Formats: sequence, structure tokens, C-alpha cells
Amino acid sequence: PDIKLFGKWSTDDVQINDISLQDYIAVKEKYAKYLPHSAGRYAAKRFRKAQCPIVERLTNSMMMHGRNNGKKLMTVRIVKHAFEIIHLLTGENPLQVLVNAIINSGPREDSTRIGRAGTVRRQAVDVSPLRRVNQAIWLLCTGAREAAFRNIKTIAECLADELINAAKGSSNSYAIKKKDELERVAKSNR
Amino acid sequence: GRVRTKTVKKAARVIIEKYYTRLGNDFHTNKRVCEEIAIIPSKKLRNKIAGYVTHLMKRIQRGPVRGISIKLQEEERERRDNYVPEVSALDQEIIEVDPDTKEMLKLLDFGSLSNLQVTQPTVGMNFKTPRG
Amino acid sequence: PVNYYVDTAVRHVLLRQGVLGIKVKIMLPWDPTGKIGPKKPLPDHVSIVEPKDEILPTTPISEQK
Amino acid sequence: PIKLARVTKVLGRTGSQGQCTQVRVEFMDDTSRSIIRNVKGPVREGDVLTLLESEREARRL
RNA sequence: ACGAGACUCUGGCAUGCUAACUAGUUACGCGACCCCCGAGCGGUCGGCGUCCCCCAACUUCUUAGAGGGACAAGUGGCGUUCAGCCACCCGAGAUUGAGCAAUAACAGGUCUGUGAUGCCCUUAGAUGUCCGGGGCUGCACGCGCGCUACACUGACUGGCUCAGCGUGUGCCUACCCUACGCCGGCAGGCGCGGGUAACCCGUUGAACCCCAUUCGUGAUGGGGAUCGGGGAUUGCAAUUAUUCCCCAUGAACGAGGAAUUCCCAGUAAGUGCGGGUCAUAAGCUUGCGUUGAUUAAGUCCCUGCCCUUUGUACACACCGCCCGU
Ligand SMILES: [Mg+2]
Ligand SMILES: [Mg+2]
Ligand SMILES: [Mg+2]
Ligand SMILES: [Mg+2]
Ligand SMILES: [Mg+2]
Ligand SMILES: [Mg+2]
Ligand SMILES: [Mg+2]
Ligand SMILES: [Mg+2]
Ligand SMILES: [Mg+2]
Ligand SMILES: [Mg+2]
Ligand SMILES: [Mg+2]
Ligand SMILES: [Mg+2]
Ligand SMILES: [Mg+2]
Ligand SMILES: [Mg+2]
Ligand SMILES: [Mg+2]
Ligand SMILES: [Mg+2]
Ligand SMILES: [Mg+2]
Ligand SMILES: [Mg+2]
Ligand SMILES: [Mg+2]
Ligand SMILES: [Mg+2]
Ligand SMILES: [Mg+2]
Ligand SMILES: [Mg+2]
Ligand SMILES: [Mg+2]
Ligand SMILES: [Mg+2]
Ligand SMILES: [Mg+2]
Ligand SMILES: [Mg+2]
Ligand SMILES: [Mg+2]
Ligand SMILES: [Mg+2]
Repeated sequence: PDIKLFGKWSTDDVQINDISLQDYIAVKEKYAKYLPHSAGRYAAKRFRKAQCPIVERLTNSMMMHGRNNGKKLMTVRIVKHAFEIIHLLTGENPLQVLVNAIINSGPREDSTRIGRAGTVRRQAVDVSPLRRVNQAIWLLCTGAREAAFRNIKTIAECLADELINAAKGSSNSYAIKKKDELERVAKSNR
Repeated sequence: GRVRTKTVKKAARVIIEKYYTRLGNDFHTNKRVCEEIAIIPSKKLRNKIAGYVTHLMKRIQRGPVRGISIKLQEEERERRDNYVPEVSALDQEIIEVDPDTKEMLKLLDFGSLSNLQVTQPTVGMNFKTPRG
Repeated sequence: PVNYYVDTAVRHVLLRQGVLGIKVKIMLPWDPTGKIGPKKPLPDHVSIVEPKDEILPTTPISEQK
Repeated sequence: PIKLARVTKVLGRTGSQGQCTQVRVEFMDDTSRSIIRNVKGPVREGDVLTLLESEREARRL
């Protein structure tokens, strides 16, 4: 049998263009599930969350702020609607769009701080692939959340726009701006 | 951490000393023997003692241990320690000596030995580490 | 083991200038019977029995009775 | 140019609070090459790092 | 030798044992309803028998007893090849959470818990003890622990569908938990029953959550402070509003400076429900479930506490000692 997310999005055609991030994005055959809800124990051991499917990771990271903690069914519904909107707008597989957005959003070089409480001085360092995936997901969710607040626009539409802009590489997205600023500061701290 | 307190180690060593014959490399047989021979008022303490006894038995099978010694092991070590070569390693058809050694032997009227062979002494006298 | 191995008593005595307090703790001995001590031993006390003497076998002997 | 490198051995924990990790990395293009790098975030042996500037080297502990 | 560990309670596994009408399951009879195009060895039934003269079996699910089970045991690495550490297989589980907790001390808190208690003070115009009325809550202002919010991942109106821990009619002692019928629009009022409890409330129809409807970035149908007028319950007594209900009124608040708290998995947070106080009664506390994550498997940078070396004119121990005008 063929397993498709939400019953309509296949995973075979999706492919990852980054060799570094191939081992930390779980979208492929053995990680193909019907729904982004498994009640799994991924936080028990280190590096075990790299085996969690990336859609479920987005769903987990969308339960903010504290007024939305634990409401995972609403988050699953939001993700479903966002994928529908993405497919309508672009015309391609929303999973590929999500993979491209996560690849483009992850910072590649960061700056580590040495700070005496007021003044701070920094030095440029590298970012591991797992932290790249984590920070990309966090930035995407934060951008969607800030876009939807105090505006007549569904959270699903804002999430879809954020993902589309991040996958396209456009600077209209929150995640791309944050990544560019972090990398500029890291470059200047060399 | 999984460090064993001295109670478990002492009980395991005494059990292995007294009942080495009845034990082996199986944890479950060891834990069945321990309750037969010893009085442990706890199940978890008995399991810890048996699990250390199994590890110690494996270590003994690998080789001697710094601690306990088995009577059978001691007797077998005696047999391994009575090893005797067919010929003496001291027996040599030719033994090399320095001229001073030959003079010392001569002063003790032992200069007639045929096994002795006088070797040329080292020409240079440099036997000290270079100070620096 | 403090519950069944230790006997405690607290008392007050009124002397001319005030109250004195007395505390007494007694640790009972282990008794197989329950007369003058706890029946069960301390949890961490392990008593390993001394093995009995065994005759070393030399020749196969068959005994029929 | 941007280079890819493979983590060969994890060396230790550096930083004021120990946030960074010191590791040994070998370039994919030239397997003979190997340098010492500081990485931010959880990293283990076999990970692939993206070096934007591959000439810099870190003072090992 | 004490402390640590061991130990006790608790949470996970047992289709193996023990045995249950104050727990059930399955099966078989009766009955109600649906499909006469498949009417059937058909579907639904928290509807009635199957122990008590005779009319079924059995513990999977529920309760609680006795035992088992996990020991870093097996494998591969790293280690002095030791003590032990990492990974993996199998496995319910490879670190569940609490209780108890040493030698020595503090001028730490408590005389307002005690018919524990030494000294003072007072004892009939009482600092004893009752009764009546007030106060403890009084408001130019500062400081802590908290509740509700600043909305659309929302509010409102309907519909649908799931828990656990516990309490319950009291020596004095008056005051219990409530099913069902009727009246009222609601807070409530009348009847008439069960329960001293796995028996009755109760299959505890909980809230978040789920599915539809309305609203549409407007201090707005967000928020609900402050006030006006009515109604009802507890009490001997409600004014300085006990509490509760209904119309009306509709404040600040658009995420919060310097600074600062708690937390590593069924955890944080969201959401309700019990117990204590309780004639009247939770914005507190102590427990219980339900939904359920981001981040980390490190360090001595901040804070603090331990060790080792070292210096001392300190020992009431740096809140010290000490010099000169
Ligand atoms: Mg919005
Ligand atoms: Mg059973
Ligand atoms: Mg004082
Ligand atoms: Mg007192
Ligand atoms: Mg008193
Ligand atoms: Mg007094
Ligand atoms: Mg008081
Ligand atoms: Mg009066
Ligand atoms: Mg009065
Ligand atoms: Mg007061
Ligand atoms: Mg307080
Ligand atoms: Mg608060
Ligand atoms: Mg509170
Ligand atoms: Mg909602
Ligand atoms: Mg409202
Ligand atoms: Mg409405
Ligand atoms: Mg509703
Ligand atoms: Mg308004
Ligand atoms: Mg309003
Ligand atoms: Mg009034
Ligand atoms: Mg007053
Ligand atoms: Mg109103
Ligand atoms: Mg409460
Ligand atoms: Mg109450
Ligand atoms: Mg209080
Ligand atoms: Mg420090
Ligand atoms: Mg000095
Ligand atoms: Mg000294």
C-alpha cells in the first residue's frame, strides 16, 4: 500500500538537495505516516528527535504561545489547511515546499557570545545540522505567529505564505531575514 | 551510576570462596544457588549479589583476580609452578668472563676451569649519563 | 528498620527551676522468636553458611540396599 | 567558496559555559585535508558541516 | 561504626495461581425497533431470566492476595583491560516518584496549641469571666504572593462526545450526600425515596477539546472594574453591601522599563474536579485526572556551597584587629 499524508500528499517524489541535512529530515518512505500525530517518545534520548517526521515536528513547534499549549488537534488542522493553500497557490507538493523552506531557513554560520552582563563580544562558529533544522522550524513558526496576530487573516494562510516565501528564497519572509542577519553578524565577528 | 556497594562485593567474594564448585557463568543458576546457600532478606540484594558473582566468575575464568583465591585454583597454580625444564639454563658449554673475573677465580685456585672463555674488554670507558 | 529496631521515649521532669527533658533510644537485638526482639534481620546483613565437609571420591562404588 | 566537511572525531567541550564543541573535520573534496572546528549545537561523529569560509582554524584545548 | 546505599510506600508487566450477585464478560431464552430487493447463524439495546425449590459457564476486562520479573545480565567498543563508561539485541521496564535521614551547632520560630513550665505582674472598681455595641476591613502613599485580561490559534449561540483522587446522616454537637415528580424565567420552593456506603447520589453524561452558526481589526459582540433598581437563600442578627440570581452601567488594559522566578518527559504550560477551612464559603492551600510541547545529555562564566595548597599581628574568629591627627 501507499501511505500519503492526510490521504492525498505522497512522499516518494520529494527529494532533499542538501547532503548535510539528509540525515535529519525524516520525510521518506519509512517515515511516511498518515497523520502528524504519533504520541511518540522522541525526547527520551539525545538525537532521537532526528527520527521524528518533520511534519510532526512543525506541528509540535506550532503550539505557542501558552494560550495554545497542548492544543495539538487545532495545530494538525492548521497544518492541513496550510498544505491545501500551498498546493493551490504553487501547484506542487507541499512537502517539497516545506523541505525547501527548512533547507533555506537554517543558518549556516553563527556567532557565540562572551558577555560581561552589559557589553557582549562574539566569535564566529559553525552550526550543526540538527540545530539548523531546529532553528529553521522555530523561525518559520515564529514568522507565521507574528503575521497572524491582530490581523484579519487565518493562521493557515500566514503559515502558507511564510513557507512559500522561505522555499522561494524571497526576503519577504521572517525566517530569511533572521538567517541573513545572523550570518551577517557571524561574518562580521570573524 | 552502577557502582556496587561494599556489602554486595564482600558477600559475592565470600560466596565464591566457599562455593566455587557450584557456580558458573549463568546468572539465573547463580541466583538460584545463592538463595540456597546464603541468607539475603531482599530480592534486589540477592539479584545484585548474583550478578556480581557471575561477573567475578567470568573474570576468574579469564585469569587470576587480585582478590580472592580458590583452594582448587591454588593447588592448580602449584602444579603450574612446579614447571621444570629438561635441561638447566645455567648449563653452558662456554661461559664468557672478563680478565678480572678470571683473576678473581685464579686467586681462589679456580683458574683450571675449561668452560671459561676470556673476552676482550671494552676499549672505551664511558659508562655515565651525560650531565646536562 | 528504625520503626521496628528502635524504641524511643520522651519524658519531662519538673525541677525547682524549670523543666528538664529526657530522651531514651534503645536498639533491640535480633531474636528469631518475637519475644525480646524483632523477628526479621537487618536488610543489609547477609549470613553465608559454612559448607559442610565432603569426602573426596576415589573409586566408583555401587551400594545396593 | 562553500565547502562540505565530514566530522571524524569529537574532541571536547569549549566555551565560557561549554556551549561550543571542538571537533576534527575532513573535507569531502580532499580526503587528506583535516582541520579543527568549533560547532554550535548538538553534533556527533559522521555529521556533515557546511563551511562558508574553510581557511579559519580553531585553537584546540 | 553512623550517614550514603540497603529499607518502606508508590507506578509500570503476568490471557500463569487464588476467587468474587456490593465487579463483570461471553453465551443462551424473552421483548422492543429497522430492512419483505437480499427477513437473516441479520443489526442496536446501560431493556428483562439464567446464585438464591429446579432454570449457564468463566475471570479477558474490575478488585487484592501469594508468588515471579531486571542483575549493567548478553554482545561490540573504550578503559591500568580493573572499578566502571558508551552503543545495541531481547525485553513491560535497561535512571518512576516520595518517605525516613549522621556528628555538631543557631541566643532561628513558637509562653497566642497544650491541665508542658521557672520567675515576675494582676486578682473583686480584675489583666478572671459573661453580656451588649464597635474594631481587626478603616486610605494622599510604597512592597510581596496571586486571579482575570489585552482577542480571530478569538468571542458568542447551538450540537456531539471522554476521567481520576476522594467525601457523605457527627459523645458534647445544633450542622450530611442527594436521585425522582410538580411550581418558577433564574437564583430557589414544595412533596416523596436511597445511602452509616464497590450496594445510593453514580455508568460520578467535568472543563479544555471536537463539529456547525454569528461577528470581522473598530477599546469591537475583546475585558468586566465601578455603580443603580429589583428577587431569593444562611443565620438570633446581613448596614460598613455574607453569599446567590435578573435587568441596566461599561473603567484601565492594544503584551508591559531597570530588575527578577520556576522548570529536563507524561515534565513545563492549558483545563476542569475533590479535600481542608465551611450555619453561610475559595481569587488560598493540598491532591486528582485530561490535552500535551520547544530546548539540553554540557560547563564553572554569574551565584552559592564544598575540598587541597598557601599567608595571617584574626580566636567574641574581617561585623576582626589596629595607627595617627
Ligand atoms: Mg488573525
Ligand atoms: Mg485478571
Ligand atoms: Mg531571638
Ligand atoms: Mg510551646
Ligand atoms: Mg503559657
Ligand atoms: Mg511563662
Ligand atoms: Mg495566633
Ligand atoms: Mg449586657
Ligand atoms: Mg463582644
Ligand atoms: Mg487581618
Ligand atoms: Mg508565601
Ligand atoms: Mg501573578
Ligand atoms: Mg495559584
Ligand atoms: Mg477553540
Ligand atoms: Mg464576552
Ligand atoms: Mg450568536
Ligand atoms: Mg460551545
Ligand atoms: Mg466595549
Ligand atoms: Mg465591550
Ligand atoms: Mg440593593
Ligand atoms: Mg468597618
Ligand atoms: Mg450584565
Ligand atoms: Mg483546587
Ligand atoms: Mg469548599
Ligand atoms: Mg488561607
Ligand atoms: Mg563557579
Ligand atoms: Mg604574607
Ligand atoms: Mg594557622
